[PDB]
Amino acid sequence: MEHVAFGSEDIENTLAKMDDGQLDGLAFGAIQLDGDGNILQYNAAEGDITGRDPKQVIGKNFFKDVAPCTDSPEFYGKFKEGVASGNLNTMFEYTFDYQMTPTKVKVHMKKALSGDSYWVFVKRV
Ligand SMILES: *C(=O)/C=C/c1ccc(O)cc1
Repeated sequence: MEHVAFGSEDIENTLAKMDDGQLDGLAFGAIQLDGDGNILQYNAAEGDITGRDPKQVIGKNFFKDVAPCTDSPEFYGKFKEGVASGNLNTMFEYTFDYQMTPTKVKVHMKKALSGDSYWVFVKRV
């Protein structure tokens, strides 16, 4: 594995510029989105939680295409407010339920260190 804990205070420094292969070594799901919600990175742990194939979802829009159940004030709303402000660091539980067995997760969205990039970290609860 890669030795990084969900919710660590400096997680954006540790994961910075991690390539796809190292991201697959994390204990929790990790998605990287651009400012519009398009998927830039998506690791194996997340695919194990949600059933999505990490290589097929890259390039899709998370909120419009892959995860409509997050198209809501409580998830996408928080994401888009953080993007617009250039600051994002929010943790909350949520239920993923689009075309899947409803799965309760803890979500941590945090602005990446690099440019037009935002992390969505996920673990089961
Ligand atoms: C609800 O539509 C959520 C769907 C979803 C969440 C997270 C993923 O990695 C994939 C699909």
